[PDB]
Amino acid sequence: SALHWRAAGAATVLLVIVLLAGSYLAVLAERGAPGAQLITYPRALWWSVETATTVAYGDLYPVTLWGRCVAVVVMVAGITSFGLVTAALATWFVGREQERRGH
Amino acid sequence: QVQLQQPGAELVKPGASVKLSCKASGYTFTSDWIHWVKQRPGHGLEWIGEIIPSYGRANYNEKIQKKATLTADKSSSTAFMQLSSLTSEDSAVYYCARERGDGYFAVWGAGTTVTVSSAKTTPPSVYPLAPGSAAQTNSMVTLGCLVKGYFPEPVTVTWNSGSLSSGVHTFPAVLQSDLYTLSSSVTVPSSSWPSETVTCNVAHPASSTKVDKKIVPRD
Amino acid sequence: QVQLQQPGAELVKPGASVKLSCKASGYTFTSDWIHWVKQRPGHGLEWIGEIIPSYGRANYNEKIQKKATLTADKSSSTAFMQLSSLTSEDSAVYYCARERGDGYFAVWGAGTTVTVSSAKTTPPSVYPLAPGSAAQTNSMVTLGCLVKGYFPEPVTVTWNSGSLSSGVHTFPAVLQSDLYTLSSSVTVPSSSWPSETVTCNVAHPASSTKVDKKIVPRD
Amino acid sequence: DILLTQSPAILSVSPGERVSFSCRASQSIGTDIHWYQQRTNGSPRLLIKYASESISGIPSRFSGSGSGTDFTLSINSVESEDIANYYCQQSNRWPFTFGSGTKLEIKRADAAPTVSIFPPSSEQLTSGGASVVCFLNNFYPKDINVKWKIDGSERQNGVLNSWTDQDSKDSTYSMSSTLTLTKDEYERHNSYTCEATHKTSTSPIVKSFNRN
Ligand SMILES: CCCCCCCCCO
Ligand code: NA
Repeated sequence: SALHWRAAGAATVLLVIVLLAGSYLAVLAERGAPGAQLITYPRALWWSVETATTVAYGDLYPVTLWGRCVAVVVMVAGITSFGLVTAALATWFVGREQERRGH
Repeated sequence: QVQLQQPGAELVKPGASVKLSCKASGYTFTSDWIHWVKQRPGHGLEWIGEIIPSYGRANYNEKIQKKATLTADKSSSTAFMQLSSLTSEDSAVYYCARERGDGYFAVWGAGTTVTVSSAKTTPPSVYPLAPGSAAQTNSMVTLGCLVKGYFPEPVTVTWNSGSLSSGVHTFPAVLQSDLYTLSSSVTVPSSSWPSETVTCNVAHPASSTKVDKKIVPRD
Repeated sequence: QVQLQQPGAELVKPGASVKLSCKASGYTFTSDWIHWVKQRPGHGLEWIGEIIPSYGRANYNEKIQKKATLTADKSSSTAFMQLSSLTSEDSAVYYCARERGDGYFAVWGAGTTVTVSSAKTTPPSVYPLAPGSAAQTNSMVTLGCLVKGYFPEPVTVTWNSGSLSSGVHTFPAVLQSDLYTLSSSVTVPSSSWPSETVTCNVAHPASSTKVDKKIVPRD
Repeated sequence: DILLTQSPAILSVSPGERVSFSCRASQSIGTDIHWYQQRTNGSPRLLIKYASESISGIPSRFSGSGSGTDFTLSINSVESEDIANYYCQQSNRWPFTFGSGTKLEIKRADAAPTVSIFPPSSEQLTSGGASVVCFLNNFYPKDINVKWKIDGSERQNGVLNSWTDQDSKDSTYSMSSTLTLTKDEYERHNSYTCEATHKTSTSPIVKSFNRN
């Protein structure tokens, strides 16, 4: 239970929560905007995963201001969570290499 | 159990307003949306609007003149549609429907017939229709009931409190002098009447009345 | 070697069912899909469905009434299509085809002619067609064989066990009194017959029969 | 906003045949189309979701196909209970929209009407009115004519007619003809006659009663 692994776990949990809330809130923001496609929850959940991973195929996206604000929160949550996982991996590798050198 | 409960009818004077209700049962989810759909007699389905009760936000069909205002009471799982300053163009059946946030209307209410008119609510007179003494019968006999002089639509006619369904027609009402009239026809094996009783049940929701009439032979 | 092997014919009574088979050879890959295609006489190609044998999952044409069920036996590299409760609308040639998961049908089976009928399987009578004694000849002579009174389709007619292919026509069968009849015609250099033999081979798969008839002059 | 074109607006088919309703979207909408059945005086009922997915409790004769802009609802072996209006509806873009509906009609064998005439009720007479009611029931085709006679002479005033839509139970039609008079006018005559002319017979079907 080192700090970086704990923060990775917390980040994963928070990211899942952000995906669920982002899905629900994107549907709430986008309904009422003619032409909007991000308007049912299953595909909104798929879109939130797309957005958080940055693997944005372009099949779905928000057209409203509040839908795009929701999108930005999902983007930042995903990108920073994955950066935090990378940082935790770096810390683990650094510690293990320090032990391997006997420092 | 019936998932969405709506009143049968509402009579509204031209210019007045009315609040329709839709009480929901069954599974209730935060992702639930309640929709309202207008159907003019002999016409198609027209989407009016939607509301998400767990958040209270409502969206409306932009293509039509906005006459509705949607609200919801989460404590009684009931959604309301306030229709405001109505004309005769607003006379229609209004359905509510529940959508689980996945785009299709899984279940619909029975619909509220809204009539916009200055005429007065009138309950029906219900008369029996039994054959005269010279009519001959075959394997079947035809009986009926005459529902006369009511306003507004609709009436619901059942036979033997709903147990008798095979062999029933109910004719469309005709309108004359601000009063509707229709008849309902029922056919049973001739051997079975009058030994087995036959009664028509006529519900007029706008008058909150429900009357029975036993069909007995002219004897 | 022939990559996909199908039986020539199947006779099915109206309402009954039949299991068609397609035994595959050649290269076999986990990405292989086996497809089934229906062709009604004189009509186009209609996709029925597909199965991936290495996983057993099957998909079906949604636009048509589902009459097929696809299975596969990996131990014998054989795919099966169960057609169920057939009518005459199901009489057709059914092809199987192999697709390497890249979208095109690289190879096709020869097709199973399925006939839906209550009539009885009947093998053909095969009669020779040699010229009468007053017919004159030129550089060529025309001979034939008459394949009469069989059911159902098809028959395969070859000449000299397939070695004689130039100069052959086989006419479409005609159907009368629940029996088919056709003839096949072959033309050879007049100098070469009867010194070089000429035999027709008539295969009727629905009867599992194959008969020969040598064409000898009326001498 | 997505326009859903359902054409033809009426489909006529013989019993036991396969029927296909067409729904065309003004733009590509994947498989986000749903199909509903509405019988006369009934609520719409979901039949098919997401273009092809079955709904529990819906007969297996109903199927759906298509994607993009072109969608088809199909019934294998239509029967009388399938008589109804059929609507498609899209959920791909806001707002949800509906097609204009296709009516299913069944071409059944010809049937002569069953005619019944009914004198006014005691109850109605005590109120000063009298309606004489005639039913022309379970006939096919829908074209029919009714003619009233009082004491042998044709009557045209005070007659109100009403036809049912095609019957969801036997594909027939039915019609009511109601002659309404004062009880005064009713009691000044003796013989009342309802006469039905239908394609099933050159002679009319006649039913009468005498107030005596
Ligand atoms: C950042 C989260 C905003 C929530 C969006 C609610 C939608 C309001 C629509 O008017
Ligand atoms: Na990226």
